[PDB]
Amino acid sequence: CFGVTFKKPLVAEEKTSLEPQLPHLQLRLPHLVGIIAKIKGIKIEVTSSGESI
Amino acid sequence: NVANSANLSQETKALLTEMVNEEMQGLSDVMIDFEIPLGDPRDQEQYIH
Ligand SMILES: *[C@@H]1O[C@H](CO)[C@@H](O[C@@H]2O[C@H](CO)[C@@H](O)[C@H](O)[C@H]2NC(C)=O)[C@H](O)[C@H]1NC(C)=O
Repeated sequence: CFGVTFKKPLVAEEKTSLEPQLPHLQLRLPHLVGIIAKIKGIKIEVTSSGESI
Repeated sequence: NVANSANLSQETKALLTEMVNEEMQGLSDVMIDFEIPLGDPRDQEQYIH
């Protein structure tokens, strides 16, 4: 209109959510509980010698 | 230089380059990358170069 140009109003997103990126250390000692559980049950068997004889 | 000064082991190096890259990109997202005037406006050789 005349010399000036008119532009439409811009709609705005109401909310934003922040989810930052985190470094991944990738440690291996955690989630190894099964090995500890296996260590718990060694179960060495010893039979008395001389009771039979 | 930072990796050599410390004793990074080819897996914490990637954890350092990621941080450096993200920080530098965040800085670079708001800078316009222009050139500093130093000579004379009339001269044509500098502009041609
Ligand atoms: C939290 O634990 C999850 C599951 O172990 C990790 O997600 C894995 O990440 C690796 C590396 O990117 C991928 O290869 C796997 O496919 C992912 N698994 C799943 C189920 O998503 C996640 O990385 C851990 N978070 C941190 C910060 O270490």
